[PDB]
Amino acid sequence: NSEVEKLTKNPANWATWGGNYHGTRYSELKQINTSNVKNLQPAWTFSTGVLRGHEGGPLVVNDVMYIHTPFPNTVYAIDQKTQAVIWEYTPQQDADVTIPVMCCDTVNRGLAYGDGKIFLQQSDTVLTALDAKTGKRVWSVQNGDPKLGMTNTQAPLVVKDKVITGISGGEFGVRGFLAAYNIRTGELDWKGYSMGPDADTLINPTKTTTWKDGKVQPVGKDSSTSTWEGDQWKIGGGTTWGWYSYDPELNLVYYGSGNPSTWNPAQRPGDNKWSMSLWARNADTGEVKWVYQMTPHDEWDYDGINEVALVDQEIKGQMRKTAVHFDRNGFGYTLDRVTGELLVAEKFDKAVNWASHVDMKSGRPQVVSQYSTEYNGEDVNTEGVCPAALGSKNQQPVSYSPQTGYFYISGNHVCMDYEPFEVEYTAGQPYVGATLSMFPAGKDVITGKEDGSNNLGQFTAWDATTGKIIWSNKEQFSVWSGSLATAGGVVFYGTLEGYLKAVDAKTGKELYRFKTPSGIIGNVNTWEYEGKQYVGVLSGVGGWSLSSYTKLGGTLTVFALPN
Ligand SMILES: O=C(O)c1cc(C(=O)O)c2c(n1)C(=O)C(=O)c1cc(C(=O)O)[nH]c1-2
Ligand SMILES: [La+3]
Ligand code: NA
Repeated sequence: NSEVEKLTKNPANWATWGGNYHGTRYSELKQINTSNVKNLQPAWTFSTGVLRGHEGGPLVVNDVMYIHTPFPNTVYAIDQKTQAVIWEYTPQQDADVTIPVMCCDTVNRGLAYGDGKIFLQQSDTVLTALDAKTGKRVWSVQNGDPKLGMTNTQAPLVVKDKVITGISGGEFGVRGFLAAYNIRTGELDWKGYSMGPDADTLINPTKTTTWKDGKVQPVGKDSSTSTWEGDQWKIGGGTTWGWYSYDPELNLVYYGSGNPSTWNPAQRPGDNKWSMSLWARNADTGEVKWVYQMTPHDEWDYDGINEVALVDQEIKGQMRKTAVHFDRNGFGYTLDRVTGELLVAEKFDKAVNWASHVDMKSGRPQVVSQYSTEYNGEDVNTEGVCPAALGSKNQQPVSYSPQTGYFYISGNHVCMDYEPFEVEYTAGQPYVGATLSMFPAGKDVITGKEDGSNNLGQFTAWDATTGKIIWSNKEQFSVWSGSLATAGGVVFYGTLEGYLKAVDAKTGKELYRFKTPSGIIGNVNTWEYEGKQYVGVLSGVGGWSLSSYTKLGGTLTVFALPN
């Protein structure tokens, strides 16, 4: 959408979930910098009036602040002059049908803006367009069916004249899709499934490519169903509950697909394509430009849905248009975002042990049999797999600084025992089939050696041109918030104890901290109002001893330098 694109070029706004379409969560604002961020203070606060996890972050457009909540997903438009609500919208949702099928708290990743409207993807899968000035509903469409186990937790994305939204339900046998709705009417324009025949997936057998035998090659016929046994793909997962990015020059939307449904791999032989994959789709038609499967035949629920950040960077002496993705499976991937060529794939937490490496010719991770839950078998405990199913990074999106050339990862440092067992599908019921327990990785993030630690989180700086950790800071709990990098040389993020922290973008040294009321699982965003830069974050623990550090919450804290 060229209007949204124009809005994102004004640093005073934060007009999409990721600040810009490329998803780098980097702000050119530099009023707050390494010299003065120690002088930051809370400026004002706002309770959302709702409890449970507060993911996502504020969306600021032309001085109006828009904030969202977990179920029932009330939306507020806030006037920064009076710090009062301009309008609010609370959808009517059936709690008894929607809550039981939410796998991982009642969270909502946030809003989109476009064509004078705010777009809210509701938990019950109703996608609703609101007038941005009045908050009155313009249109809405039921994007899924919670009676089949479908929910929505992710943020929509405005792209050209469409609103892009996905689906959740990889633990309920939902077949994942990405859908595009007309921005003005809500009519469905295209729908791209993650698996099934080409008319469903919008894969072109001679034009859609993948990485194979060391080169970009057409995907061929029956690329998906030939990797599934029989009809298992009809309930086969690959859901789409992560973040979406967009390259306007290429007109490509990028995203990841989740786990292949049941957590018992022996029950579903085959690569299970295209679960656990990265995708580039034509924004106008949905046609897949390229797809890359990171985790064939998943055995651990390492959902491939984490964001795909788009950056131009030098690799082997040449400027490349890349896509960078820090997967649940603990590998940080760099691809050519035009062709889908695989460039870099290295572990961003050296505790990771389920695979030795990613084979660069075949593109497939080489599974280490001791940590294979299928190898050890049904009803046998696989012990000490790293990472835990919740991954080395979960939903919390990364930031990128062009000043340093580093990505900043809000990381998990958690391993697990995992025991699969055979399960049967019933629509509306869970379709899992594994028993897990988790514990601290207990190994150094950089060397991989046992270290006597018990930290559950890492905050890690990563060079995606070589695939190397630059520095990493231990955090006592997993880091579940989306960071922010700025032209002031600082990186912001939130902790589960509720601290908003600022660190030096180059070195990782801490420069500021403040205890907000509840653990932060949202995104730290920044904007400018009447010439002053503000930094905003939601607090409210949820998603996924911590309970002695934080209780449930739901507040916004806005920080600024004092006057
Ligand atoms: O397979 C799915 O469809 C689906 C959805 C979600 C979701 O919608 O929040 C999560 C997961 N899977 C998942 O595996 C996971 O670890 C997870 C963590 C969280 C969270 O917000 O903290 N959501 C989800
Ligand atoms: La999942
Ligand atoms: Na195909």
